[PDB]
Amino acid sequence: KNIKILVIGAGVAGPAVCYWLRRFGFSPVLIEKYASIRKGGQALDVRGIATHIAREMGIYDQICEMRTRIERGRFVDSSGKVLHEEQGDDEVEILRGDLVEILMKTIADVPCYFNQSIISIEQNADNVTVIFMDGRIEQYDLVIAADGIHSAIRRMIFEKNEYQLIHLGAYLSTFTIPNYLGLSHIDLECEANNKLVSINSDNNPEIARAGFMFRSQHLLNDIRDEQEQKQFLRDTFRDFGWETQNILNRMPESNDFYFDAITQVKMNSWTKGRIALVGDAGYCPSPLSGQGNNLAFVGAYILAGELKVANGNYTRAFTRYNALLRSFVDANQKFGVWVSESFEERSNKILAMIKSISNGITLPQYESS
Ligand SMILES: Cc1cc2nc3c(=O)[nH]c(=O)nc-3n(C[C@H](O)[C@H](O)[C@H](O)COP(=O)(O)OP(=O)(O)OC[C@H]3O[C@@H](n4cnc5c(N)ncnc54)[C@H](O)[C@@H]3O)c2cc1C
Repeated sequence: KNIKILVIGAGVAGPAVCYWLRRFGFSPVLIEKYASIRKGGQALDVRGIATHIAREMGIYDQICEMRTRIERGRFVDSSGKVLHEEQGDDEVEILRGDLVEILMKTIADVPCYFNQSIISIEQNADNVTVIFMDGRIEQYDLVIAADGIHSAIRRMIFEKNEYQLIHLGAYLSTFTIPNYLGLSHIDLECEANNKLVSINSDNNPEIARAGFMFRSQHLLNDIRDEQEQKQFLRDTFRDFGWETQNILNRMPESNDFYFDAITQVKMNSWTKGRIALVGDAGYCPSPLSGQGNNLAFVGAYILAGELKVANGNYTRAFTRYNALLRSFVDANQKFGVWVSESFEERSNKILAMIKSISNGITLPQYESS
């Protein structure tokens, strides 16, 4: 309760760790770079032991409310003809925006500052110094980075040899546009030239959430520039046909637009000194893994937990934090790489794989003494 803690960014894991920290007696603070939380995103499956975690946060019922209601989908060709349609445990498929908002609804007690960015971070035995972009300066006992795959807190506190970012050779994009098709609870996707386009409707009938997935070795100079992301999207899907151009034209007005390149972070240690990485920052499995959503839950839970049992000793708390998840992250990260290799109903062999990897770790209770 005494120690001053800082959580950076509102993700899944970012808000998740805050709630577990607050519930365990701590009083942390959450800061965010964007003016408000970013709700935009695709549907994500909460599964494995993460479903257990969702319940004890009391948000499981809210998740089942916002779960994907989409009834059907069919795989279109370039011309619109239908090649294939709709064919082929406690877990839920829910838009991360709903999940994030549900997570943000839980931590509402916890202070959250948006429009806050860290231009500098320093560390010694006594404290952790932070320099905000607005010029404000503060020192915390511990700092947890929710930044994710591209985390700046990782590059600042770590050198090049300590961690490595692995590129799985594919990109991903999604965003919300008004529905020109007018379809409701339907999903249309066409796979051509190792590229995929996905446009669908959901509980909100007005808007259709589009998406783009293509396998490429191309490297943007700066991956944080949206227009380079957007321009790169057009260049790749130029000549693709079908509904491509009609989607790209309604793109510019989408506020939730998200672009990135599938990658997974490999690090020996997820914590250095008084600073620790959570979520995609340290262990990110990447989108193709599909379990990237869950690692935030398992990580934010064990992180906050190990710090409480530490009784003030953070070094040991972080060492037990690293040791436990590496077994889980390893088996998990390798799944995302395996699916990254690929791209009948015998193919259900992969479904059995996920159920094995998702449940593959044992959570210390931390609740029951
Ligand atoms: C908007 C968005 C959309 C996504 N869509 C998909 C998807 O469609 N499919 C998929 O497989 N995965 C997607 N992901 C990745 C996936 O959701 C995460 O890997 C997973 O949920 C774990 O989240 P996290 O804890 O790493 O936080 P993340 O989801 O990585 O979010 C990090 C948050 O921290 C904030 N932040 C980042 N950098 C800084 C900084 N320097 N200073 C302050 N704040 C910062 C950002 O506002 C961001 O909301 C998305 C992530 C985001 C942020």
